[PDB]
Amino acid sequence: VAVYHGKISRETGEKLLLATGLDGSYLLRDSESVPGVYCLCVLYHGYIYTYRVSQTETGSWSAETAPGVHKRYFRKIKNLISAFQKPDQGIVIPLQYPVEK
Amino acid sequence: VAVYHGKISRETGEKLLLATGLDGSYLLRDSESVPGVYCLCVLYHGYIYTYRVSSAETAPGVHKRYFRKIKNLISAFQKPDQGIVIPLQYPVEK
Amino acid sequence: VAVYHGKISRETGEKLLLATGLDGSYLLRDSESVPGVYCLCVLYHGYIYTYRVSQTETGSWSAETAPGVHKRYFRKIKNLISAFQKPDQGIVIPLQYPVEK
Amino acid sequence: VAVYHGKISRETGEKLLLATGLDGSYLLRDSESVPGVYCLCVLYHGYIYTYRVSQTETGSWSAETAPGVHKRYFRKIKNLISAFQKPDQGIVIPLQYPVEK
Repeated sequence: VAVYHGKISRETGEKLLLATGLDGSYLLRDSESVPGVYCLCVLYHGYIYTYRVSQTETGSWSAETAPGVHKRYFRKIKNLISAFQKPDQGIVIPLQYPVEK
Repeated sequence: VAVYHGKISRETGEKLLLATGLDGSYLLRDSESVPGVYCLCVLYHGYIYTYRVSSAETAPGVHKRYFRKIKNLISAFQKPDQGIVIPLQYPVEK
Repeated sequence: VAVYHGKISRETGEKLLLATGLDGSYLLRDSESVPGVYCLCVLYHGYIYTYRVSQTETGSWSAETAPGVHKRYFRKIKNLISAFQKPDQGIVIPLQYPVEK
Repeated sequence: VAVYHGKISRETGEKLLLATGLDGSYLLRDSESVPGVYCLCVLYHGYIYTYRVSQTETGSWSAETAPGVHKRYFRKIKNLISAFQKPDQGIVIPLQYPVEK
């Protein structure tokens, strides 16, 4: 996943996204608060929105958005990312500009 | 809930916890990412750990507990082995 | 100051000191009675002894101790704390075991 | 120097930088070739760039950069690292994202 950057902190990922200044800039990183979980981080109007991404026991991927709403599950994280490029998936703005480096 | 601080930002919350300088200091604040969700924020070894409360989202493999009252959730997380990095120890109330 | 723990109440700071069970354990906390003043709190024989610590208009620091004790002023609070690790300074026992976290 | 990681190998250092996937990610490690010399290691477009950093006869620090570059010397290694956060210092990309842990 070119947008996944392991071994970077929340602060680094936010500085990078903020530098882009583009709505829908995004990256994936490791959660610092919960080992084993990931954070899908999205810039919108100068603020970073962070959504927890995790795998089920059998390996399916989902993002936590509104509480208590049925999630969509994906075999592959790239398919999760693709789905969240569309509107009304539950994040503040669609994923549009991947931070790959 | 005495440790709940509404309206304040993540940065304000983190500064408050860092001002305590104690492992296990904690507060509750509003999520900036998901409206209507809260964040249970805990200081440990100089780092803030944030757990969404919305029940608390903790380490996978932990039996999720549910509480009628947030004050009873807070009390439960004052004990070990609840899925957060260190038990809740010192409330930041004001 | 590593022994300074802001934004915690008297009750919380005293419970923490008592948990250590060590004579000469100490911390510095915010006064809840007078904004801007601090409380140097020392455990001795199961009780907490509290001494007000404040900074003057000139930046100097001093502690209110036993009466009849010559009041000492310090440029820096860290130097006040070090001074009170020595014997015969007007507190119940010298500062010995800093509560730092 | 928070980006300094002693007692780690070239291999460990490079694996860690590559994992970040961010241009300008950097760390300082021990040279395995020359005891007491260091290596400033920087990720850029998928490649690790390694610049030797050493202290002189009389205690100043410098990095070996591109030929032709006017070599700067530093009393403090943190000031060396700050200078190399700017462009046109002789390395392939400025230092941007410190690997601190």
